Amino acid sequence: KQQNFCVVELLPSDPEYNTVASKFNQTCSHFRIEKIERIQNPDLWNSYQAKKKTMDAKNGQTMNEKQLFHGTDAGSVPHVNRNGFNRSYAGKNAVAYGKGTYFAVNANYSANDTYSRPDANGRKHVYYVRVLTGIYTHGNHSLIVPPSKNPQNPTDLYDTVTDNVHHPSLFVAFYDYQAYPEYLITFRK
Ligand SMILES: Cc1ccc2c(=O)[nH]c(CSc3ncccn3)nc2c1C
Repeated sequence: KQQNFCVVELLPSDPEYNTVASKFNQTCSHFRIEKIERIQNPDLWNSYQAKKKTMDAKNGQTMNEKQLFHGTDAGSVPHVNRNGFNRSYAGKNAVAYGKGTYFAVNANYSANDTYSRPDANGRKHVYYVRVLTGIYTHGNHSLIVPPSKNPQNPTDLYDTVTDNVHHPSLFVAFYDYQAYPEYLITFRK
């Protein structure tokens, strides 16, 4: 499957725009939003929804999905809109909590120039992503996949890892189709 996509601009009058902007402005109200775009990728959406169905059927009462932030440079925007946050993604970091893609609870973390690098025109880019966090544990630098939940069953693993299990600020996703880049926020200092 090709995973062809379309990019649709949201009007400030749309209730979806106010929902996205309000969440972004909880920690980044000092920045100015230029535009919010919706990413429409049917094959990526279908593979994401299939993984969500499998996760919902095994985790009981757990609310398996969260909406998190991810800053990236302008050059990565066409790669993310097509493939999401896969193995070939340039922003795959091997840092403190494992080798995978990092997502922030608060936009201010993603709004750092190291993550959302300003382009030639001074525009910064942060995605508002649907992430299947599921059941998570504390991460470590050696991880390339999540740890096993039970030492007796090394087959059943955690869904993601975090920096702090009871008060998280970050999540690390290790698999393809575990995150959908629904909205793209373009803003400046
Ligand atoms: C802890 C954390 C929290 C948020 C982000 C984030 O929002 N982004 C990235 C990498 S984004 C990228 N990396 C390289 C080239 C182009 N884009 N790391 C992050 C990290 C390491």
